Amino acid sequence: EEAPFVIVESVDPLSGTCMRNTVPCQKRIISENKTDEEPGYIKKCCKGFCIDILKKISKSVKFTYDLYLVTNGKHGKKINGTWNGMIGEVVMKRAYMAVGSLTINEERSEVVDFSVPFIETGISVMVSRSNGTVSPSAFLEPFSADVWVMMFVMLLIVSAVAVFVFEYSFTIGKAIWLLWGLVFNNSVPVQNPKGTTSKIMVSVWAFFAVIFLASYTANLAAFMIQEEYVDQVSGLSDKKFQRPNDFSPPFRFGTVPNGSTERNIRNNYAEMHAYMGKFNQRGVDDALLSLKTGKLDAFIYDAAVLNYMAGRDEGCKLVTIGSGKVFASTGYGIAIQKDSGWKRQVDLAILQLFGDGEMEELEALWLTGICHNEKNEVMSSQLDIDNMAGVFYMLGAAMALSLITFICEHLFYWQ
Amino acid sequence: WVMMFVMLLIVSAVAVFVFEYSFTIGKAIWLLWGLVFNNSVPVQNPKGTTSKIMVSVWAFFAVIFLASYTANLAAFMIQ
Amino acid sequence: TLDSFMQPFQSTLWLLVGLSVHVVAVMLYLLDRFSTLSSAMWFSWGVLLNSGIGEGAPRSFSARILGMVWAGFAMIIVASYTANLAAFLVLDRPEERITGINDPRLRNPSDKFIYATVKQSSVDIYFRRQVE
Amino acid sequence: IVTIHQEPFVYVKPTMSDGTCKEEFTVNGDPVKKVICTGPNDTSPGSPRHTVPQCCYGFCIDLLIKLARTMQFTYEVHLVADGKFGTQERVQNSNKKEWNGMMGELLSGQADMIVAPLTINNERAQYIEFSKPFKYQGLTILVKKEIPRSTLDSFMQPFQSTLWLLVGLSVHVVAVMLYLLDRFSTLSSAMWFSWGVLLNSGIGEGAPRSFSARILGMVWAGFAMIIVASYTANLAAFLVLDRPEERITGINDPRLRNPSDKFIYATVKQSSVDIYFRRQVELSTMYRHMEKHNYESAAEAIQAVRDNKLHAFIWDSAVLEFEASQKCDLVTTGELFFRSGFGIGMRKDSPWKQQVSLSILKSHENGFMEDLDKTWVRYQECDSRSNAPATLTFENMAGVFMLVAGGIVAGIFLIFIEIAYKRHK
Amino acid sequence: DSRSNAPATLTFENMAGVFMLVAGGIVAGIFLIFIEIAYKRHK
Ligand SMILES: *[C@@H]1O[C@H](CO)[C@@H](O[C@@H]2O[C@H](CO)[C@@H](O)[C@H](O)[C@H]2NC(C)=O)[C@H](O)[C@H]1NC(C)=O
Ligand SMILES: *[C@@H]1O[C@H](CO)[C@@H](O)[C@H](O)[C@H]1NC(C)=O
Ligand SMILES: C[C@]12C[C@@H]3C[C@](C)(C1)C[C@@](N)(C3)C2
Repeated sequence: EEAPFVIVESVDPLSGTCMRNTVPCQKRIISENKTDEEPGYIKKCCKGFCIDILKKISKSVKFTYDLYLVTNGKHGKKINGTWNGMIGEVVMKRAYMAVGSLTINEERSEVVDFSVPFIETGISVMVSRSNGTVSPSAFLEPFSADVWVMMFVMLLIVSAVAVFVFEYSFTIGKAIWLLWGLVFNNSVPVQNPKGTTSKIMVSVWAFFAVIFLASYTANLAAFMIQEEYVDQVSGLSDKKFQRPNDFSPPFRFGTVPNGSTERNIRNNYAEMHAYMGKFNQRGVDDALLSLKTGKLDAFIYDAAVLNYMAGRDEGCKLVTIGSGKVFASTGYGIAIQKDSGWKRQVDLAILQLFGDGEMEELEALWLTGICHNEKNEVMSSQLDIDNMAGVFYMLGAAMALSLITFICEHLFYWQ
Repeated sequence: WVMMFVMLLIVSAVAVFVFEYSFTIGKAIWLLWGLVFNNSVPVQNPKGTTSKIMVSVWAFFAVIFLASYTANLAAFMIQ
Repeated sequence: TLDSFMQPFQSTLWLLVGLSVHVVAVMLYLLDRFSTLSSAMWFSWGVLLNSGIGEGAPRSFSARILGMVWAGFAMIIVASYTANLAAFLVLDRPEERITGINDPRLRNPSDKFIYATVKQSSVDIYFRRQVE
Repeated sequence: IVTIHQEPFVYVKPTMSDGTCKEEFTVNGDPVKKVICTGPNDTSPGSPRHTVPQCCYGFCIDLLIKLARTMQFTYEVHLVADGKFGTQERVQNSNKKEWNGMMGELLSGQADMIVAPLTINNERAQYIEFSKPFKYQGLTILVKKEIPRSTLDSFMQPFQSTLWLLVGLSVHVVAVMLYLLDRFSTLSSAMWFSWGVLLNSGIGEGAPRSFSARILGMVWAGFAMIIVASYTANLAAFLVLDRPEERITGINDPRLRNPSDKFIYATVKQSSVDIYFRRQVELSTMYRHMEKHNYESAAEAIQAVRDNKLHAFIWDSAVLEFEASQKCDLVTTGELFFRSGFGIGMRKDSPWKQQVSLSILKSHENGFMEDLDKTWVRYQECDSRSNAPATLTFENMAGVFMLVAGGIVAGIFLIFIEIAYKRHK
Repeated sequence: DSRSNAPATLTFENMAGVFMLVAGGIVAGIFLIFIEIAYKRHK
């Protein structure tokens, strides 16, 4: 039993059995080790995705079946060179066939024989969604250096020609100071000349300055309305994973053990496993619950169930990195005892569903969610210091330039 | 807007009380009105020292208010 | 509509800009001393709030450049403030909207979601008769 | 080996006189493995169809090299004669049915391994037993997108010519009204008192003493502020709204669901997409329109789409996406359907089946396939979304820059007029 | 009302937040004037 593929639920107490569109799945219960009673069994009935696909294949091939849940063990890890769980049971000829979530790799394929995959998945990660937007230097986004230097040179030229007009106590510093103060919302208080043509020129400059400012605010606001949300971690080769201890208090991320994900990550990267050695978690539900309370920063598991779980949780506060980039993409399958004639038959029968298109409707019915991955990007708010540090950096640079220029001028006038 | 008008009235009365301890009620209302719309119109300064503190908060109010009006307006037009 | 002065900004920004105003006033006083003491703060505050108050611009050159950049800062601050206010003002989450009969909310009901109709009506006949 | 080049899995280029082609260094300069192919020259039938030697390279050849080195066998590749994937077709009105294309090449003695973009379906799984796929994919649709509106002029965009005139008349009208009020109970000063407050700039010290005139000015200041705010809001609202596009949703689009005389689309001849469309009974209504307009190969179809002759193209998702991000005049849209990966084809009796099927998973698990994907697929190019928030270019600056100079020359002319006026008095 | 986007005009929730500040400034004005005259007369 596994949540998005095979679901088990109690039978109807009044009728004595459960609803239709389902098949019974007998369940074995454990007993006291002192004296085991006669093997007890409890009638349960299982419904889901793989169960329905099995029901379709069985009618297509016209054979009967009787399925039962596994007593002990997950999908299976090797101990003492011997298997447990479903993959262990299929070897001992008691089951002869398996169905459900079972990732395909080389170790399991070296024991039993598989069928062509009918779903795509792999290794993926998810992180909580940070509130705000990545806008480091948004004030530089509007305009470009070309217009910034062009307006400098234009104001220099107009100030020079204004001084030339004044030739035929308007000084040179006051002339440029007036225009520079006036271009920025007429904030600075200055003194004005007594020349009519100079008045016309400064009125034209004021027209230009006003047109400027409104465009700049609208361009910046528009731009903000269109902001892109980018995940913090680029991928599995990011420095935030390989070098975990040097950035900040170390991240809180872990994997569920006794799984194919741990086996895949062990051989590729051992030090990561050494770090995981203390941050394991009980199960999918516990990890999903703990993600929201800040106890964990990242989570690694099979992408097939995470993609479903993202769109089913209340709200859309949980996302996945990038475009759902799967790592080491493999597919689920149907385990079959080695060297059996039914393998080719069932493999050819399952491919028949590709052409008919029934599986597409089936999976749209059984797997469609609510949330979207199309960059919702709700809003940035509160304008944290990190969002606008560059302006204060420029202010500090201007202060340093002012002090060094004052020292240089004092030295020049000292001699 | 009636709250705006009564605010101008009460601030003008407070300014007169300040001046008790060529500023007149004719130019005080002119200044209070002008600072609302970006202080475009030239005006006569208040010589009193505390009058500057009295009007600085009014200018702060005016700029906050003004910005909000533009901003809100953009949204309204966009929808 | 939240708090007018707290919706787009945190307090830390207010304290930081106030400290910047004070330190730039001190710097203006230092430049004036090296080459009015009570007028630097008035100049800074008038530039910050676009007030009609004003006594006199500094006479030094580097003081003029510093005043220019200080005047430049406030325009960026106020423009960002408006822009942030708007975005906030126009984007509202569309959550909790059932599309209809094909919504996966209804096709796979959960315990936290409850819905029902009036017994012995056309709805009961329509639902019971269909076999899917 | 028998293999074709679609877009990215095999590249075909002529060799030099020496009998090979000079190596092309990678981005880091690493060598690019190649191999001497023996394939037909040209494409169109009726040419001097005599074989020539040439060199090949791509995302698939290096995988073949790795497979050969791991399993220790030699090879000698050669391309296909007809350049078609191949499917069943009854010929000569006889009882027996025989394939053509790669199907015939592998099924009768000609080849041993098909290492190419081969799709897995029921028909080809009957006569060939495949291997585990190395790259999943699907089917998408290719369309063309239209350039949106420009940034326009500084003044023309948010205001049409009809205004400006009325505000220019009204400012002088109110100036005249103020002058008349002053005269009844300084005429030049009123013009500045009006123009400066409109322009948000301080000029002069115009302080009228009339009660009514002061009221009128106090009223007009708000009008000026409203005009400025309305202009800003107009430009901001226009600068963010985008023109909606068609962006055909997919196989459920009504345009694809029934034939139209202003919407033509096609697919390459005799391939798996044709089998998928023909096999199903309900999809005949558009297959019937498709069968009269099919083309020869994808190397010709994508060239025709740019030249405005096809409104759609149904083909592989991977190949289309690779050529969707390389040339940004074309955009891919829709959702994947008929999801089935590729594979390596074998006859039904060979240990190479098992050995290759194990080795391909071995190489797939340890990230080598991701390295190949980064090397040959994900270099990417111009892909500037669809809304594309546009930084305003010279378009805005040119007009204002020209005005500044026009104002300067008008100012010097008015200066000459000023000396004239001074002489006149 | 109708529609979905619902662009709503602002109300007194915005007004009172700044009316409190302006009223506080006005009421503190007299105290600051008293402090100012005391400091001017004492020195
Ligand atoms: C992973 O598998 C190991 C297999 O040894 C589990 O360890 C045993 O779990 C059972 C379950 O109750 C305990 O009774 C044993 O005492 C455990 N053995 C040891 C040596 O600790 C482990 O619990 C499994 N973990 C998960 C998350 O399934
Ligand atoms: C493996 O088997 C040996 C005996 O054959 C036993 O002592 C050991 O505990 C086993 N290991 C595990 C992990 O059960
Ligand atoms: C250009 C503008 C746009 C909006 C914010 C500013 C600060 C700048 C004040 C204004 N009146 C409204 C004019």
